Amino acid sequence: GSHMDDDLVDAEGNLVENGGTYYLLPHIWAHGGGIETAKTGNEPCPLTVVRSPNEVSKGEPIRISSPYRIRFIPRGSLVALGFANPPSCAASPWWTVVDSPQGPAVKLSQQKLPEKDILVFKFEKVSHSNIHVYKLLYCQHDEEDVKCDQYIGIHRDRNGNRRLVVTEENPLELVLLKAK
Amino acid sequence: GSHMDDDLVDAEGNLVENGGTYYLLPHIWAHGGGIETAKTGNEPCPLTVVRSPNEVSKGEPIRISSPYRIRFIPRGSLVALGFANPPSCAASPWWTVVDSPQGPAVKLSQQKLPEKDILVFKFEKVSHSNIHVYKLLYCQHDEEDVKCDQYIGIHRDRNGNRRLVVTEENPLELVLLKAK
Ligand SMILES: [Cl-]
Ligand SMILES: [Cl-]
Repeated sequence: GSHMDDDLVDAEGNLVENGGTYYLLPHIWAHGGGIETAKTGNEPCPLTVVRSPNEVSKGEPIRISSPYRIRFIPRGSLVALGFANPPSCAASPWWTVVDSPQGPAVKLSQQKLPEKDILVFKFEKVSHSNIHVYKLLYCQHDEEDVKCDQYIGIHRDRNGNRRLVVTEENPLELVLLKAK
Repeated sequence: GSHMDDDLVDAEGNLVENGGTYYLLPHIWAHGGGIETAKTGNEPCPLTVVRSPNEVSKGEPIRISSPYRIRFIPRGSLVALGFANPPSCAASPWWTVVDSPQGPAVKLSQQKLPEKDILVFKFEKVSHSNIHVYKLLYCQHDEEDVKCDQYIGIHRDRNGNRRLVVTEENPLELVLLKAK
């Protein structure tokens, strides 16, 4: 069963488009907003991917991209995630996971990255009727194959920056909203 | 060693207030939403305490009451738990653990319960970080010196209801969010 039911769908009931721009909206009980950036510690600019604490904000427009020449994004297929309008200090728009003092965290980079470093995300369906909710998987470089066994979660820090990090116990759930 | 945090702490890091309203929510977002009622079996009304399946819902406002003439709830203290807005058919807002073929379950009652029947709950703190997480125990005691080890957990029934029951499966690990 291939199924059209396998492609990602946005909050409006429309197929998620490769290269399209979307807002990533946490689907959990804690109030807040979409995903955006923030400057933490060292960083000379916002290189830390975080969930907005503001509730009226849908966060930053984000591109969901598959290198392959497909119009729609199938679940379980690898994708790169990035900001369509990243901080002037970021080399590229793409998110990447780097081990931080607090553990594997989602950040932007000041140096261009190879394909293998950005194609590390995958959306996993959470069963709901009428709506489409997903969990976000992270898949390190298991050499040549792929290996999605870790999820992305939120780790509130000292200042209250809701940082996106790799979590083994508490994954985020998200809905995708087409950024017009 | 002491340090106030030997009084129950809410989600916002502030001490829990006796007789105040709170939302009992899962530390793990994917587990669902807040606590509410459901009509199960031959119940003529919502007398079964359950966790909401909607991850985004905070559920029912719940009052945490200590039987003492105090303002803040001391850890290790017995508390009564009740819905501030209970179903009309309910004699009182207070939860009680009633035995049943499936085992002991958390229910509301159409008849008034004696203090000894509602003063049976205790919150047990599981460590980690700054956000306080607590397991929930059912304790039927009096004059000893032993750690109560009967926890309340989730058991999903044939119809999907996520019933709160005394069990070792799906132990509840809650955060207490102050309502308003
Ligand atoms: Cl959050
Ligand atoms: Cl839980």
